[PDB]
Amino acid sequence: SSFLPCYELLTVIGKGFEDLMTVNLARYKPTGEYVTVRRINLEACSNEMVTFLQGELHVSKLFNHPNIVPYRATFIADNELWVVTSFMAYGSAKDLICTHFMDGMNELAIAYILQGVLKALDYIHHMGYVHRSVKASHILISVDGKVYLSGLRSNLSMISHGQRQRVVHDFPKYSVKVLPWLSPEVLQQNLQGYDAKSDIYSVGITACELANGHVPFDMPATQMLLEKLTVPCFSPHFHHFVEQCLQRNPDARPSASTLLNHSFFKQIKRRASEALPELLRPVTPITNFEGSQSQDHSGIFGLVDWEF
Amino acid sequence: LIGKYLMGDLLGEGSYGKVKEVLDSETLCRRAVKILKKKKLRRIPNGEANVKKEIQLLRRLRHKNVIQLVDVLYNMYMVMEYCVCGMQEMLDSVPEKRFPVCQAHGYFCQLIDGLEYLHSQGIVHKDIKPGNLLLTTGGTLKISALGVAEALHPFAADDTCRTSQGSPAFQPPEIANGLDTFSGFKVDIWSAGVTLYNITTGLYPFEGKLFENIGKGAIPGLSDLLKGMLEYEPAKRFSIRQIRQHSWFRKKHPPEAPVPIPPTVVPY
Amino acid sequence: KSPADIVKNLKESMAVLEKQDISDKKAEKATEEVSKNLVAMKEILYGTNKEPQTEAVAQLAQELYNSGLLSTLVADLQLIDFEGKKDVAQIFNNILRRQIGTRTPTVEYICTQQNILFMLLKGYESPEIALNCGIMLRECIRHEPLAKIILWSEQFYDFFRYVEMSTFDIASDAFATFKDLLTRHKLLSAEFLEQHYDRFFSEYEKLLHSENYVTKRQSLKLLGELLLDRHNFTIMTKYISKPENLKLMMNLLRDKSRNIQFEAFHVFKVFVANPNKTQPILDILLKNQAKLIEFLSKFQNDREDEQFNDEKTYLVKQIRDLKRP
Ligand SMILES: Nc1ncnc2c1ncn2[C@@H]1O[C@H](COP(=O)(O)OP(=O)(O)NP(=O)(O)O)[C@@H](O)[C@H]1O
Repeated sequence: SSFLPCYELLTVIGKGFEDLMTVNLARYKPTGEYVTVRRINLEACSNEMVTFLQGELHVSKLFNHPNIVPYRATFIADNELWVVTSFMAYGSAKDLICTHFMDGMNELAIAYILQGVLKALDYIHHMGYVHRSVKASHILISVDGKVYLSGLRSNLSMISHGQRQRVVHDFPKYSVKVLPWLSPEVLQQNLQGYDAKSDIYSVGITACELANGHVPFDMPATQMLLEKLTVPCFSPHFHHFVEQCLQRNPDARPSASTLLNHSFFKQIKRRASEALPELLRPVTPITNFEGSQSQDHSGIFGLVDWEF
Repeated sequence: LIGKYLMGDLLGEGSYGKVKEVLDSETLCRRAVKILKKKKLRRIPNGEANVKKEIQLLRRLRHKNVIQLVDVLYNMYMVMEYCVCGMQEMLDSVPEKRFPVCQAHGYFCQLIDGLEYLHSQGIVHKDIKPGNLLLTTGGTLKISALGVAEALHPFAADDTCRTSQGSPAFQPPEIANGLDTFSGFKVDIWSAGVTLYNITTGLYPFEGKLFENIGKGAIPGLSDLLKGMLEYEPAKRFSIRQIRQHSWFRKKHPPEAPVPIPPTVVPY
Repeated sequence: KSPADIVKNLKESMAVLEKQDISDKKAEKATEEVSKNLVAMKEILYGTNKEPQTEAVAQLAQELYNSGLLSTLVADLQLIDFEGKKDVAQIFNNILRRQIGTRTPTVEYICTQQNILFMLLKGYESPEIALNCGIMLRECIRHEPLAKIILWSEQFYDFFRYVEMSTFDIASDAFATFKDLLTRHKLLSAEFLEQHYDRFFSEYEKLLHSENYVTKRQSLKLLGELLLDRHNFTIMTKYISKPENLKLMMNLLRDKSRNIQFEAFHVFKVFVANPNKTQPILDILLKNQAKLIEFLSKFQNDREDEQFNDEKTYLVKQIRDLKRP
């Protein structure tokens, strides 16, 4: 599946990176395949920003896993950076909430979504990384049930000096939006630092966001820091699963691999592929891209003189 | 509140101003603000000028081992990246007043990195000392207090200098005599040598009155490396290359419990 | 199973994958044996969660050197599975940093087997290994003697192609290694830039004309940084004495892009601040004196930066005070 820098750009399907990035559905003209093109005017980025973006690409080419959205192509067009990725037809889980499940999702659907996320985090944590942006907007549901974790841009490596560090102390750049989802020890920026167990806090946060339909803490950023430094909140197992994710002490929060073994994931019988399309029941994804329905105002998610 | 920054408790207070902790209210980044009393500066000879000058330098400097200037706000406030502790503070926290060799070595290589960078920018720091070397929570050393630094001209052939104004103890024999022109870099090196002498032993190589003693040119007990940095003759004195290649620098010392760093936003 | 056991199986199983053409049954077992052992190596070197075992690391290093396996793993990186390639690099990165007394044994190993460095370099041309080759080369070049071997080589000039690669992931990786070689070991890069001036800058010149926006912007930023490093004094005075370089900087001032023109401004300032301009450089500035004064005065009036405003001011004054000796 090779791609050349020649793409029909269509629908805005999302935005991001301080609003410098547009997300487009696109038609790859050679083959006729519909994909995502992520585009960033580099003219508007600092030299640093470009480097930060250069880092996301490296890390993505490093990661290879069934619950991680793979990147298919990357290149410069004129003054913009383009990253081609597969189209996740359902959109992100934030789409589904904002667009239809405003009062939250069904608990089984959350069980699949969280399962995919925990599998991906187990892999990235084993690869020596910390995700740092686990949130519903970074969860993509495939054209047929496959759940993907995205947001690699925020991924920081814990391998430093060719050795593995127990803790990191890096306050993540370009993270204003993510703030609510970050662990207390990410945010307090003291001598203990943080590790992989900070994304498990964000899993708990994402859990409440999927279950509730609104993020924990819309209030100003300083107020949510005061509260973080209290915690948000169905089957008994789910509550307890959340309660474990959200524990104040990282050392008492369980890892991704042993979170997999929670009794909350016992309710999963089929694989998310044979059950999730059914669980996002009222919502049908989009198949026919050969219509005006991609130029409809709704969008495509939630359908129901120098002198020398 | 000040801009989007809200204020915290005192972290320290050198000669120029009080330094308080700050918190970025939009991003939530821990930062620090150098607070300077406009009137108190005017009565520090060259106080205003030193500040504008440091702000000029920090605005065009960027390296892992040089302190970062983040913002400048008025009515005066220099917003700096946050550091948990400065080197002298750690030395001050333990009866020994020194570091174990392994700790001191890491700090010293970090310091050579910053110096090499700054010199390559034609910056002669002139006040290298532990009180001027800060530490992030991740143990990254940041050279701070560019207050009395001399930016050399990109077309000056030499690192030739004229003024002193650094801290008295860390001054070489070129300055404890006047002289009139001397290599600026080799002044930094003597100063590195006095900080390395200190962090390793707990003592200072010269007491004091002060200048008469330095301009006469004794080790306790690495020793070869210390004589080289602390040469009386600037010609025989080690260059940064010679420091890097010296076996004490190159050696990986076996790491014993180091000085952990000695023991702010909630009310607000 | 011991380090010597792991290395031996690894050496053997690799031999199998290299072997001209064999049964499918044995390729699967060898593929598994390559992956399984590479995992055990990484885990010796990095530990788990059991910190790195001081003694096993010593052993594993000595076996790696004797086995030739370090050279083999680089040459035949293509034969290794996805996750194993990542492990190769991780292992490589770790033994590279091994340090006993004042000695750095793996740097010493590679110094006797320098084709490892060139094989890693050539990696930028095979998409399926470029990233791990890049990761390993960047680590290598942290060490002065390895950086020298590359800088002093004919194949160094291939970077000039590698950074114009249409795949931005690999193009960016290659340029980062390139930037690094030119800037980390400061005395080495001045030595290199002095000696290879003519060919280096004939190739560098090409990059300042790239139709790739990112290439142009970055080669220009990098040129400014090179020229202002004091170690490069002699190089600067040469660069700023050639009319064509001045013409080019002056022409980049008018470019489509606000960002390119700003970078050119930062090279251009060096030309002007020069006390010892040569006659033709002087002449161009004289011919364009009034135009320059009008240009600089209007130049990107849309920032209030302050330091930048001070820089324009200083330059305009520089330009106004221009005369003939
Ligand atoms: N492959 C895809 N298929 C379908 N929708 C997508 C895809 N990639 C991104 N989107 C949508 O675009 C949104 C933004 O992409 P994302 O990668 O989250 O950018 P971002 O920079 O993280 N935005 P923010 O969350 O504000 O920082 C997602 O939340 C989805 O709604």
